[PDB]
Amino acid sequence: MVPATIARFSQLNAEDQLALIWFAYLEMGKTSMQLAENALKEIQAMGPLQQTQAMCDLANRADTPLCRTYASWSPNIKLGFWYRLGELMEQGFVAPIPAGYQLSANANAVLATIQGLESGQQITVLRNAVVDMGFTA
Ligand SMILES: CC1=C(/C=C/C(C)=C/C=C/C(C)=C/C=C/C=C(C)/C=C/C=C(C)/C=C/C2=C(C)C(=O)CCC2(C)C)C(C)(C)CCC1=O
Repeated sequence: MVPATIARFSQLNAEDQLALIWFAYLEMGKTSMQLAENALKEIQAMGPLQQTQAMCDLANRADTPLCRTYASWSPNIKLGFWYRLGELMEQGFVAPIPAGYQLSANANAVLATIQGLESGQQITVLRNAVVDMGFTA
C-alpha cells in the first residue's frame, strides 16, 4: 500500500497535499536541522501573508528562491523542516491554516489510508510526499 498511497498523494492538488500533511502532523502528537535552520528563520521573519505564500509555493512547486533552496536538501531534512514549520504554526510564530478548514474527501481518504499503516510505513509515505516539493528545473 505504500507505493499506492504515495502515488495517490502525488495526484492530489497542492491544496489537498498541503492540508493532508498538516493533519498528518497533528496526528503524530497523539503517539539537527543542518542547513535548513536559516530558511526556517527566514520564514519566521516574513509577514503572515508571505508565510502562507511560501508554504503554498512549496506545495505548488513554484519557482522561487525558497523553493530552489528546499529542493537541494535531503529527504529527512525536508521532513524536519515541515515538522518545525508545524510547531511554529502551533506556537503562533507562523501563520495558521484557515480557521474552520475541512479536509476534502479525497485528502481524507489518503490520510485514512496512512493512519492504517505501520509507523515506519507512515513515515515512508510522508518522506516521499514532501521530497518533490519546491522547485527543480
Ligand atoms: C493557505 C491554505 C492552507 C494552508 C496550509 C498550510 C499552511 C499547511 C501547513 C502544513 C504543515 C506545516 C505541515 C507539516 C507537516 C509535517 C510533518 C508531517 C512532519 C513529519 C516529520 C517526521 C516524520 C520526522 C521524522 C524524523 C525526525 C523527527 C528526525 O528528527 C530525524 C529522523 C526522521 C527523519 C525519521 C490550506 C491548504 C489548508 C487551505 C488552502 C489555503 O489557502
